[PDB]
Amino acid sequence: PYIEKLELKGFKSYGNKKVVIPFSKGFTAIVGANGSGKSNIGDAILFVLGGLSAKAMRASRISDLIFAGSPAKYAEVAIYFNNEDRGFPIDEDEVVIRRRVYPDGRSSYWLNGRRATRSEILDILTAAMISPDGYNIVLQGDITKFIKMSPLERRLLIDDISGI
Amino acid sequence: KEKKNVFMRTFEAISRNFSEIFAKLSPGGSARLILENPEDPFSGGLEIEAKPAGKDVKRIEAMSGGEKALTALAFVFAIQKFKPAPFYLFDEIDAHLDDANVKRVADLIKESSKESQFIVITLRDVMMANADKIIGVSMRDGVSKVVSLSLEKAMKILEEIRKKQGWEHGN
Ligand SMILES: Nc1ncnc2c1ncn2[C@@H]1O[C@H](COP(=O)(O)OP(=O)(O)OP(=O)(O)OP(=O)(O)OP(=O)(O)OC[C@H]2O[C@@H](n3cnc4c(N)ncnc43)[C@H](O)[C@@H]2O)[C@@H](O)[C@H]1O
Ligand SMILES: [Mg+2]
Repeated sequence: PYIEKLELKGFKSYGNKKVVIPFSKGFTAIVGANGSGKSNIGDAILFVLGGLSAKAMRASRISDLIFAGSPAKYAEVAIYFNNEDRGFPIDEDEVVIRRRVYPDGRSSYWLNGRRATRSEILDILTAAMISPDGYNIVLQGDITKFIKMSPLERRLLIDDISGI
Repeated sequence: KEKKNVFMRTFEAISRNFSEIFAKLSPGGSARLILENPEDPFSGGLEIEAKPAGKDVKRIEAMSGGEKALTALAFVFAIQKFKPAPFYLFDEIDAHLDDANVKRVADLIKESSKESQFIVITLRDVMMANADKIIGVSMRDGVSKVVSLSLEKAMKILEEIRKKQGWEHGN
């Protein structure tokens, strides 16, 4: 599968109204001045795919992800996957996952327009070979994680890829 | 036995990929993946041994930031070639690399994008130039917004960024 677009509402620096962010099936480059909000788009992806670590998304707690210019009633991200390849074990050409977090720290999830649990979301993503923290997601300043990891951690990554 | 067999097929594929890709990204250099315990791999780790200039290994700890990044990138792409992930998200992975090296990385991304989606945040023209689509981010009155950008517009934006002291990640 691949990401067709994100929809952000009340998410970090993106304001109170719904922001649509489309991607090429191939190679999309994201450019913009220092501090303009680029990495926050990556954080939207971590968030909607079930990220439980506020710190990974540079927040003290998950509610800190809610837009406050100097706030929103909650933060929400929707991610739209093209699933024509049936990578997701769902008989639909589109798989839409949505996560909303409230000021009290609780999250609601939707899968294809129906309420879902976190584990339900995680399981479908795992089946599709996608996770908030896979080797395929390289956050700012973290490319050398692959050379910093122990030889043992490095082999375990290959265990995973091999499917064993 | 059976798990060992699946592992070894995967390992040899990724190992060969890694060596080829490292040599591509660093012309004149070479690198290898090594199982700490080839007899029972599951009893040991997986090491990287690199010769950035082709003769003489350079220990990881003695590598420059650029050397570390290239080594890590060769590894990520070695996996990608064997088993393309649905998407990759790379945030300023070109820090500490000169234009020559960033171009080689960008070329590898372009080729790999036939099989996986790549989303790359970058301040580098030589990274951006052949992207299929460009998203522009800007902040006004504390709020971020995105637009779609043409290459000509994106280039002007990067020109303005490169003019300011310390634009690069890590400053
Ligand atoms: N709830 C909310 N409501 C409203 N607004 C919200 C919000 N949550 C977040 N925001 C806003 O989102 C904006 C940031 O968006 P963000 O998406 O992080 O902006 P960016 O375009 O990715 O900016 P840069 O990568 O250039 O980071 P920077 O140099 O500006 O960062 P810093 O000075 O800290 O850099 C420090 C050093 O570390 C490096 N660095 C920068 N970012 C990272 C990172 N993500 N990981 C590791 N190192 C980093 C830099 O190069 C530098 O060396 C901020 O204005 C923030 O207030
Ligand atoms: Mg950033």
